[PDB]
Amino acid sequence: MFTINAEVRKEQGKGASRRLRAANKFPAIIYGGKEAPLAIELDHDKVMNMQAKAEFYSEVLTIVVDGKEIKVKAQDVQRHPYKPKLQHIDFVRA
Amino acid sequence: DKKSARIRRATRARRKLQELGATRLVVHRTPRHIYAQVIAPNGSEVLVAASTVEKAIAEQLKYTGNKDAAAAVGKAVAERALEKGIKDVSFDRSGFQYHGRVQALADAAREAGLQF
Amino acid sequence: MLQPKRTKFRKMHKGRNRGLAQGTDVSFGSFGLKAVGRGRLTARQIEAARRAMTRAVKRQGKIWIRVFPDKPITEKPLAVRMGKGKGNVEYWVALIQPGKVLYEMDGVPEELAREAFKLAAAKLPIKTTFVTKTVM
Amino acid sequence: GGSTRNGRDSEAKRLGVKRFGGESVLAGSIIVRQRGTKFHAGANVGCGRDHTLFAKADGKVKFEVKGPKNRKFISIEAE
Amino acid sequence: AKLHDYYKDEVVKKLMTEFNYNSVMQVPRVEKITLNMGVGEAIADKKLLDNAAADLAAISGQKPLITKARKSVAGFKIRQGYPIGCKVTLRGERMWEFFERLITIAVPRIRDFRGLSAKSFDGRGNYSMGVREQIIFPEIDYDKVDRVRGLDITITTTAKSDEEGRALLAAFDFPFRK
RNA sequence: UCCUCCUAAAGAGUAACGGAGGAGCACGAAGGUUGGCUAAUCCUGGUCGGACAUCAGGAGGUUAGUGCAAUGGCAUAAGCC
RNA sequence: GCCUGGCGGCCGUAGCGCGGUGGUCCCACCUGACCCCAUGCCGAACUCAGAAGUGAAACGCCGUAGCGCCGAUGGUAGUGUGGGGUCUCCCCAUGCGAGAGUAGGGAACUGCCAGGC
Repeated sequence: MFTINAEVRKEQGKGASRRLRAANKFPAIIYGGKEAPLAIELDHDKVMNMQAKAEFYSEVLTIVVDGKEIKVKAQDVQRHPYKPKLQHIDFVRA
Repeated sequence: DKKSARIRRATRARRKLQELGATRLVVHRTPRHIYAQVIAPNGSEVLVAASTVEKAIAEQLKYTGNKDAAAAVGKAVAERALEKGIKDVSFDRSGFQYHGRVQALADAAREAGLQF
Repeated sequence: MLQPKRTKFRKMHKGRNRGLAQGTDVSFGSFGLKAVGRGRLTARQIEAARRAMTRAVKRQGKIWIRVFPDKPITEKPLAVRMGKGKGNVEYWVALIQPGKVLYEMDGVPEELAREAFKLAAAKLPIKTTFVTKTVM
Repeated sequence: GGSTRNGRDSEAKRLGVKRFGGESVLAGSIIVRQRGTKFHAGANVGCGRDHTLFAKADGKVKFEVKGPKNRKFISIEAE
Repeated sequence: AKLHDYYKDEVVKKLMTEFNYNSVMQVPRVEKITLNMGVGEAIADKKLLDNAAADLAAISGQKPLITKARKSVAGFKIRQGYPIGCKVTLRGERMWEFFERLITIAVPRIRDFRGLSAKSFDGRGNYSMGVREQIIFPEIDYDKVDRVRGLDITITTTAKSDEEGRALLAAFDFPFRK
């Protein structure tokens, strides 16, 4: 069980995705739940310090974004080409 | 699939007719029936036809798969062709032989009027 | 000793390395090595590195190898001038880049590639080291 | 070694490309050694000994997307 | 030439009074024998079959024809268009006509005569009635010395299983073994 | 000297004793044309049968073949009857 | 309105597998053949004279998603144009960018005509 603070991600593309990763952030997404896809910004090393536990993937977690809070489940990951660091991650509505 | 071999022979013909466009006469038969239809110069619809389904033939013929029933359709489609004034009509045999009931239909269509 | 299957054609072209290509997910085991750099790897180097591990691991495992020689190289006499031409095949080589895992392990708990890799890294290019299994 | 030759001078390129003038006959596609990858459709045909889909009437090319999976035909437009 | 009359009266058809079949299209039917006679090493004789050209039509109710090979070089010698056999195939009335001599009078030579083994059974109940080599039937000029060749016969059925194809062995009698 | 696939750069000819090969002929038929046909390979079983032998069944198929080379295609068959 | 067939327009979200259902119009099997036509033998194939028997098979209709098929959104590889860093690679600014995978879809669409109930 976890609760994390997220922010709606409003600027997308390669150089912006690399910019986040230099400025303590990284891209992610929320989809499913019979609702439209949402793009989000997360803390780069602080979520990497969190996801290395089974209870991040075996059970739901809360995301706090857009002035509400919702439960999701972790769906997918992209790792760095030669490092365990987070490049991009997927979530699905729970 | 010996049924599909007749469809292959029809693909051969359909491709060969595709470069012609225009008004087309298609003949089709089965062990109890025979019919002939005139397809429009846009290919999208029929104009006129003749078929062993009409009680004008089907009540007078003792079997609709007969030679004289094929001639009855030939003599009807030629008569309806004269009503709609069709010329330069390309013939199509639906993958069948021309010999037999399609020839016996055509032989009588050129007896009810112009060739055909 | 490692001597790959005779090439369909008598000679090959060496080719350029892009110096990245992800391949970090272990599929012949659960753990492996860190590459994090780029260069050329030879058949004698991977057999000398296999010898270094064979001497420390005895017969445990085995260990699986995801790098194999890709090209034979043409070699000729040193005195031949510049111009004509390419010699016969001599040594076999491959290319390495940061995303490589090189070697894959699972059946060798804590006695290989868990505390150090220095003894096998001393036989190889690009100052390599071990990696821990990726589980999340 | 050597003597692989390949020889010299051969082309048959770029003649089946983009917007046409619609007032003389055109090759439509001159792709080498064509036997079934393309073929012809609609009002036009091409049966030349050099596998050219040359249309026998004056018109423009349709650049048609119809045809089964990876088999697409040389056809002339209606205007 | 009487089986044609009886095969239309009750043989594997009176079944339809006690079992759930509304037509003969769900019951066992027999209508074919794809006959052949091989030549073997005849290429090293090339003179006997040059005069015995109707010697298969002497037992089958159809027109004789020599079959030409589909092979042009072989480890036993063959040549392009060489005659490799004769068929004289039985269907319908000529098949029922031909069947009236099988097991009934084909007894001049035997090798088990109690049912051998159910080869080529196809899981349907396809029955063996071959003779390995011709045994000669009474017709005309059959009492003399004359040579004989290889002859094998399988009767194949439209049945779906040997559980239901065996309704033929419940209407006729012949020696059978699996 | 001629000829294919590739190098040759998502516009074209094209380099270096560049990469895999060929051509100086063949077939009056292996050409024209109407209608058809559909591999191969393997399994099953059938006297004379060393050993591949027959005719029929089953699996199965841009995998057979194409005068010759390399390449692209293939039943609307350009493959064979 | 639903059904059966055809000309098709279209031919990888009509495909593969799995479970039901139909003989009425239709079709397939099927009745018979030295008759028209036919087997390099065989009514198998293709005919011709057709309804005695079915819906076995093939065919049509319908359900069922494990999948071919369709497939977001984001990211990644890639990159045009400027520029950074002892530099055949890394890093950035600005403008573009897949394929594959994931969520998810999905057991065909549609115009004309004849007949059926």
